[PDB]
Amino acid sequence: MINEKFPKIWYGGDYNPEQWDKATMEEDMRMFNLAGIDVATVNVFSWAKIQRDEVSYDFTWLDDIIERLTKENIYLCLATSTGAHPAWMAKKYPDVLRVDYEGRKRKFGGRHNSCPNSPTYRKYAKILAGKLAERYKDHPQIVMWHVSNEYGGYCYCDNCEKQFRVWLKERYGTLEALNKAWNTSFWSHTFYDWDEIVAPNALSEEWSGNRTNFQGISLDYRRFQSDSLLECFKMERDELKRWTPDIPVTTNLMGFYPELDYFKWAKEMDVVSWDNYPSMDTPFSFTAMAHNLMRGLKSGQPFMLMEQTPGVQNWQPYNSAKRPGVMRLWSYQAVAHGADTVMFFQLRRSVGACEKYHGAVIEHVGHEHTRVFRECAELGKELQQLGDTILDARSEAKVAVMYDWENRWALELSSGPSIALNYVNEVHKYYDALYKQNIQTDMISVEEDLSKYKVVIAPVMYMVKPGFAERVERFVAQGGTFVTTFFSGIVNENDLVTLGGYPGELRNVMGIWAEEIDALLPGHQNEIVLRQDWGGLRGSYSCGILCDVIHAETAEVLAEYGADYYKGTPVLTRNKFGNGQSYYVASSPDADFLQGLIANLCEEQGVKPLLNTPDGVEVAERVKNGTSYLFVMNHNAEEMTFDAGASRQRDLLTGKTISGQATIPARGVMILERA
Amino acid sequence: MINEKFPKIWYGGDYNPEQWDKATMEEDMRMFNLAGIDVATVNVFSWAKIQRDEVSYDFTWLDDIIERLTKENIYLCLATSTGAHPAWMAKKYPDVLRVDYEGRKRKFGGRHNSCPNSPTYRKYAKILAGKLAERYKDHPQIVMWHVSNEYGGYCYCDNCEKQFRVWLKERYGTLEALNKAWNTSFWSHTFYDWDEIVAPNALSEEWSGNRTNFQGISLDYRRFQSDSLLECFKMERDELKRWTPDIPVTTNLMGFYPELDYFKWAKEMDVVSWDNYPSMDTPFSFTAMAHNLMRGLKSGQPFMLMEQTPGVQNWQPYNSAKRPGVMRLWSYQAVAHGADTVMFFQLRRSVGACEKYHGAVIEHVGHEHTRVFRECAELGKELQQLGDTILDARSEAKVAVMYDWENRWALELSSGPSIALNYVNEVHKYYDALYKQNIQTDMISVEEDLSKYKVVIAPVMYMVKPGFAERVERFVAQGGTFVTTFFSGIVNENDLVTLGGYPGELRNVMGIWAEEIDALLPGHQNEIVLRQDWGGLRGSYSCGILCDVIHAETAEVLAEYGADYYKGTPVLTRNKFGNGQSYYVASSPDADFLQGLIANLCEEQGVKPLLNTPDGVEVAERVKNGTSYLFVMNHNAEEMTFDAGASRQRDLLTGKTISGQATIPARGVMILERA
Amino acid sequence: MINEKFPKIWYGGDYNPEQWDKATMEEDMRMFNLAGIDVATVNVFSWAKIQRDEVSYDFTWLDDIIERLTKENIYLCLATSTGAHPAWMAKKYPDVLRVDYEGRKRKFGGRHNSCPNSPTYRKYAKILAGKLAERYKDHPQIVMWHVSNEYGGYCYCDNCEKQFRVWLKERYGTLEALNKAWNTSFWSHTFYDWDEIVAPNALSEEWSGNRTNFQGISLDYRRFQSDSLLECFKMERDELKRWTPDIPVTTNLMGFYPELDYFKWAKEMDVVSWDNYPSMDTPFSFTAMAHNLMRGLKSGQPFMLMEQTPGVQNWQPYNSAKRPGVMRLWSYQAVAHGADTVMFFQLRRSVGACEKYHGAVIEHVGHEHTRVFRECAELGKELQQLGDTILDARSEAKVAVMYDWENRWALELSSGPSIALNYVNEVHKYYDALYKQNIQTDMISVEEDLSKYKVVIAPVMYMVKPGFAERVERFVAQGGTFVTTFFSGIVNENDLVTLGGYPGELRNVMGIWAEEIDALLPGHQNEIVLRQDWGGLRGSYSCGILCDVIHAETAEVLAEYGADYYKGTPVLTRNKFGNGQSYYVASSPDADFLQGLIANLCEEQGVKPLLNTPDGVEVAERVKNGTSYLFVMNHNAEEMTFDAGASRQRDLLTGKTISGQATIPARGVMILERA
Ligand SMILES: OC[C@H]1O[C@H](O)[C@H](O)[C@@H](O)[C@H]1O
Ligand SMILES: [Zn+2]
Ligand SMILES: [Zn+2]
Ligand SMILES: [Zn+2]
Repeated sequence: MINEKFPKIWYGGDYNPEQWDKATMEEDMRMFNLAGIDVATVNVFSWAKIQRDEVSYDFTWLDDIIERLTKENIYLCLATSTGAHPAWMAKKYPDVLRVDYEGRKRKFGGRHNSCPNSPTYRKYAKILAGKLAERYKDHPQIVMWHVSNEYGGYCYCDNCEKQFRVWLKERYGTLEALNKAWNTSFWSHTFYDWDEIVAPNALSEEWSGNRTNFQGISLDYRRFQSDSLLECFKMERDELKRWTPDIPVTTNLMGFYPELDYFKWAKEMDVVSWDNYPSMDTPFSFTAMAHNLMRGLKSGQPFMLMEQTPGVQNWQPYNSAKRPGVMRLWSYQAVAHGADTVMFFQLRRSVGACEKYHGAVIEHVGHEHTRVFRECAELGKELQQLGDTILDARSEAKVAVMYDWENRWALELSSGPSIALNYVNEVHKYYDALYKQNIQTDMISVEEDLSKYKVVIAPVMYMVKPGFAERVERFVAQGGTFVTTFFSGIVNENDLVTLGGYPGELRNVMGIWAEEIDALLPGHQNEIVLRQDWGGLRGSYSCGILCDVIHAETAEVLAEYGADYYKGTPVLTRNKFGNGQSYYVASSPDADFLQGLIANLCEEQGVKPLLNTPDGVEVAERVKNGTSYLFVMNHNAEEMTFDAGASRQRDLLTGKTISGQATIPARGVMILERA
Repeated sequence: MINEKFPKIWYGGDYNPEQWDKATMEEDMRMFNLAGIDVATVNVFSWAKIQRDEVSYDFTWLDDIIERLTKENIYLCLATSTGAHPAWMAKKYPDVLRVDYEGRKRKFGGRHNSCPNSPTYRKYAKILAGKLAERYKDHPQIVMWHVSNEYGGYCYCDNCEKQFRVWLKERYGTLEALNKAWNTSFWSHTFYDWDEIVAPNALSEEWSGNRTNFQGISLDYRRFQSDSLLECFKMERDELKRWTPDIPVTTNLMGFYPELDYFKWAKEMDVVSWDNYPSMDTPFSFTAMAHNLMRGLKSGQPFMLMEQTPGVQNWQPYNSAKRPGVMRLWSYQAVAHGADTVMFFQLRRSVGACEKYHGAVIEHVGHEHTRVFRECAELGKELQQLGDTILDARSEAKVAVMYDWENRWALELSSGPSIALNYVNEVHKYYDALYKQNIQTDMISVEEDLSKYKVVIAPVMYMVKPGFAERVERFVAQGGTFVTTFFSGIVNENDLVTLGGYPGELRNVMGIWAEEIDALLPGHQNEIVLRQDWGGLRGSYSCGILCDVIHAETAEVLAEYGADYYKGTPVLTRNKFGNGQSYYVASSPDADFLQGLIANLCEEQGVKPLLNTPDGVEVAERVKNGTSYLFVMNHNAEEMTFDAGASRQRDLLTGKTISGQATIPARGVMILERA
Repeated sequence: MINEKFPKIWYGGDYNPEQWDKATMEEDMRMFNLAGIDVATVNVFSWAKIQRDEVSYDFTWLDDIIERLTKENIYLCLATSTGAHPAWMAKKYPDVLRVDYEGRKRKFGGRHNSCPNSPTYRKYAKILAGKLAERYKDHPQIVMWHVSNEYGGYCYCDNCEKQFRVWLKERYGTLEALNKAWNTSFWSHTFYDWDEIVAPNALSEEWSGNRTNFQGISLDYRRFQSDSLLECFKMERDELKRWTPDIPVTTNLMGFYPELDYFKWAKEMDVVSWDNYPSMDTPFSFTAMAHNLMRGLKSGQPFMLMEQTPGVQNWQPYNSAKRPGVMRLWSYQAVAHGADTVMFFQLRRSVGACEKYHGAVIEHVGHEHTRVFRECAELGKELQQLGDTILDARSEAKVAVMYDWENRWALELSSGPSIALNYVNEVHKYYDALYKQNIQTDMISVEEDLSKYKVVIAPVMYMVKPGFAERVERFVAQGGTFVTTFFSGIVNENDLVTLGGYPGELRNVMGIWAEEIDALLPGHQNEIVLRQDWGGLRGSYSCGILCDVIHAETAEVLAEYGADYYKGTPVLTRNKFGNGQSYYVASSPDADFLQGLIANLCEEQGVKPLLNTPDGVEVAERVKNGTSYLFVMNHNAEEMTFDAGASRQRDLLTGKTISGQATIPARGVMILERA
């Protein structure tokens, strides 16, 4: 369990009584009890309230808060308050403030923007973390440390530049090695001294947010920035553990957030926690993929849903309300994919600057006789009823799809082949195909051991890191199926092209050679023409974005391009390799093809849908010992019916016994417990 | 009158003979008499020509211009020239130059961009105004002082920052009050010293033009900037009045210009003046609303139309010509809504940098045998014939629609609830409905005395200021009808939410509780379904953008939502309050709905259309003692006919008597004189 | 010949073995021989490899490269390496770095961005070019110097600003002349000292990249920046010629690149060279117009195609492949328009930062067995077979179309009359119309000797420079026909309006007075209505963007507007003027109209199509002594047939004799040799 002393799915979230008075806290306690809220994430944004100058600390206001919650037996997710520095610190110690992408030195304002290489910030953040831990080391109610808040954003100030040079000395050792890694013979970029190297932003190598002249420099700067923020986190973490070695530590992550390499971050964290904020507009399968990735960060360990909104989110272009039941629907989607808490931002609306129109459990009217409150209260009761049933349950997927931040960085900084190539979208296309057939799948790093899986899919694996090729050759040889696509295997970890023919280190295992890649103008497509009927694949399908022109070497040809000067050449190939098979998809296919492809690949390996359901009825499985829990989630606005099988199963949420045909209400959720 | 000395509608405008030679002034004079031009706005942009260093002043050039015009009995609207500082001043005294929103220190260029808190600028601006007024104090031709030119734009330099702190000390008195008003407990923003406070721009609290993290800081900085600039106006005004206590002083405004609180400005000005530049694209009823607002700034006092192009305006993306008759049509539209002058930019085209392709009376050919010149000459002659007839005439509207800049600021800085919420567009939806039925209406401030009205409409009155609620309650209880809408009554003057349920201070008078608001994605609409027929409203109409979900408390439900999860809940309510009524419109309705609503509200109060006319034939009224002047303006490219009433009346522009059926030419104008 | 020692169409391009090693260099030589590559452009980007500090120079690496190539008898286009400065130079001597349009001081990065007014850059760039020419002064293989690389971009630093003032003292002599040229009495812009003048960028007069308050300043600064970069070129050219006076010198230009006045550049260059990178999306007649313009830069002298990609270009939004044969098509298109070399970027792909997905002759596979390589080899073979046949061949066009950079700058900086006016687009509409009829045409400067032409077309000759009007009056009176359009003859060289009636100095020769100009909103059009059938022109056509409202004075009216208030007024006029004719086109007309107009004008002067061919089959002519080469180029993806005429002629490429009906394959090229 996330914490043995708190044996249920925690229910609560960000709570900020210091924005209010004592009387409102009385009301908070009363309404929290009504709603079933048993955890509070406190002290996220009160650095200034605690510390008014270099030497003065006041925790009495926090003591009162902890004590009051303790009387209710509400548990505490205690934040270190380092997510936003005090105005006096920004004024007296400007080294705390970032320099942005445009080269400007910032002034006090916003949040989440301390220079990760600031001596002042690291000095006081460490001291603050250590004082909190020390003061509260013996307190029974603290179940989790919430370090800082949403680490993110890049800094380009002098300290970062000086420290980037040091990071480079440690990474490359010599300028010779650095000059080679960066391919600096190009455009006369030869460096003769480390101080000659500067941060890549709008003043130097980069422009318009995502372009660069020197991708190796941009790539390493992102690695370095990610590491620098990670050092801040570890630094607070170690200071906390020194006083409370037994209290877990997390920090709140942001899913498919591009700027940080969370696989690397996750290793430093006791448990993953994240903040999920889908729009009305966000594909439901995408937010599943994100919860999935969050579980993948620690190779399938369950994570905390640290945040979500009980209703609207102010930051969205259109503050759409969550329709009746959707809040609950989406809470259970989170649990369905590994979440062992469901927590909100926030418990009571601010009044209150930029997030006053962010939804909360208790809102501006200040009472519980509210549609939003009712739904929250219903959920809370159900979470109480569930107790520890679902805790620690894990995924037993036999299909994995790989995702990597470094690969994403390189792809997004690349100049060509097409601005229409979107890495996450391509990964999502493959994942969506699995989600639609209820094939249980894991989002995994490229370093994950492949032996538990039967199908491994690596969409656009552009960057191939040391050991990767060997590991997939092994996987496939011993009977697995591996899938990869156009524009994969191009470069190594320094964004240097692996010479001798794409797909480089994967050429052997894929059995093909990709001669050249063609980018299609917007609105232009080609067509995948099957050689002959093959399982669920039959006739013609459309493809687009990029078209790899390839030569079957070892591999067999399953489909050919239908048009253009590479008409009749291979677009889908199958390589028999050892006891396994690898598939190379030379273009970006429509959803029908990926449906047939995924169906075939799963059948080939004897992996079966968890359940068959109408479109939009999502099924995911967590397993605890031998008991299988099937989360059935109906995203449709209408009631839906499906075959649940013949097994003796009971819906954990109704108590009723389910078998054969079963109906699920609109926005409905079932948790089928079997064996 | 604006000035007893000059008892007709002034005709002329911006005149810049100092760009030319003495010889062309002879031609200007000849053509001005031909055109009926009797007022010149001189010395707008010649600060540098006058003052070449800290100590030298040359007015001899201006003497000669003033004397030449006096020979023609042309009157003078004399500017102080402070609208653009000299290049030498920006060079020797950079404190005069602004720092922009991106945090950059500007160099010399442009105009209207002196730092309003600059010691140098204030020093020399005051001296210049003073020397100008002392020199010409006894001159018989000066009818108006024209301080500076279109004040506007924000500065973020150090002097403005330090004076922001002073302005805050004066506004709040203590840091305790400041921290509370700004809700600084949010994101650890507690200020312990005034110097910790910085200006909100891209370096600190704001981004991409209208976004902020701290709307309280951003709202106050806008107030501060507006006041700072206003102080510059007042400073020059006071110095002028020292020497010429009986010459009126104005400055030229920009209508619905967002950055300055013109209601505050107008209290400092003897008369309002403004610059009307409609695109081919602009709704005729919008520019009507704009003139109307300019009338409303001083509670119905007639205003000066200081500028408009006689033809094209270079600044428009497409320099569209005014079609034959349109210059005249638009001139009288200004007069119909309260202009006692019609003046142009400019009298002779420049040669000549960025405005050489801005229209003028006399243009690059240098002669009068010109379509544009003829139309100008024709107007001039009619204005001579009208004499003093219309001067000082006033609106007798029984219907008012409210507008407020501070309200607008808070709305435009709000994070949520919708980027498709546009305040001016909402105000204009209600105004347009009135305009279409020729219901005489006043744009008014939220402070205006309400007793004169029968119907008061306050669209999206998001911010409710001290005294506002009690004022509308008294108004309604005494027999008035009040209308407001979704997202009204939310905050106070500090953008702090009024707790306890929307619409807060207006909840008692509206008879409803607004529980939550839903933002519709673009292209999504809902339905207004009438519960029963009501006047001209029947059945179902569309609404969009935002849908408030409300509960009738004291109020009666007149229509319900037809779709979504709030289907069947109230969207239009009517609360009986004392002797009057208040209507709550919970969403943004289509034109058909608002047509019906407006007809009903007017009929309920016994207010009637001025006249019934075809679409695009606008009718507005000005009343002088016991005489009514109906301006009939046909915006259509085609002749139109209408029922002029049975009353005995003549058309001032033709002398003809009109009765019963009357036709008005394409682009034509009648001014009906009646009792 | 570009160089007598190398008597064929050169074939090769950018080559960068210093990114590689000796072994790969052996493969390069082997493959270059297979492909018939005989020229290498080396040392473009190796400043830092050569010079590691202020005092140290290493050329030994370059000696070896040059020797190795000399062994294969491959010729050298030797670059000075000044297009990208060393990181140490940027670090130690920041005066080398630019300040951008946003006022920001750049840091080390990118290329082509040394401050052209930098004492450090000029010092070391001169030395480097000197040492190279001295070291290789007796080397037989060097056939061309390649100074720097793609000069471009503007700088706004202190040194440029100060030097701007010096450049203005040279241009205008006195502040009095400056203030008049710039019209500074507008907006109190009077300058009393040169140091009061600042560079125009976002800090001063300009915004949004192309907008300005003071066009005179913006216009002059662009002249100045262009002049400053030209000075850099000349500085290196002179040092080179000091040591190798008989080796020709060029730098590589960018066609219709907006920022430099290439006409002025070309006078300083021994031969023009340029870099042709069309997208899949670029009109074929446009890239023809660009090659054409490059020929015109030196009044018909053949030029170098210095670059083009052999396949894809990474910089395009969509890296689309050149379809089979297209690389060859576009190479002969260059030759057809005056190119006496065909050279690539680059010979072997980098590995390697931002250009690794730029196409090359030898690519990442590293061998010749590739579609791209074979197409290169094939062309290489033909070029060998052509030998000296086409060299020095010239255009004998009877039709000219004028283009001018200063006119372009003034038009693009102008405030109004329409953001839908695009100078180059208009120039191209006229060029296209000729292109489609295979009428041989030269792009020319406004200063070209007009005597050799029969038809001279000047689309939107907004700026009229001294001597121009006289020159066209003389051309027309001697019997030529001249064509110009709406918005021509408006200003002089300082962007000051020529008063007294548009088109000012062109009013007599055009025989019309343009009274005013109307900008159409997007999607609005008007109608060109012919008075009577006239040659290929008949009935109605559409026109748009801008409509000049004009009066026929001496000119005959051939067509009138069909709609709007100017309906029935002239839109096409013909003025007889001496033995010649002038045509004024008062709007931007559709393609069918321009087809007819062009056909008429050409018949009138007895000028005839080279050949009649199907749509998309381009024909162009070069003439050498008594021999005419017709370049026939089929851009269609389908085989096409055409009457080749009855003459005795052979296809240079097949050796076959062609007469009467001939077919040409998809993407095909024929070069008909006739008399
Ligand atoms: O297409 C890329 C190409 O762009 C220009 O032509 C440059 O001169 C070359 O060095 C190369 O950068
Ligand atoms: Zn930093
Ligand atoms: Zn200021
Ligand atoms: Zn410079």
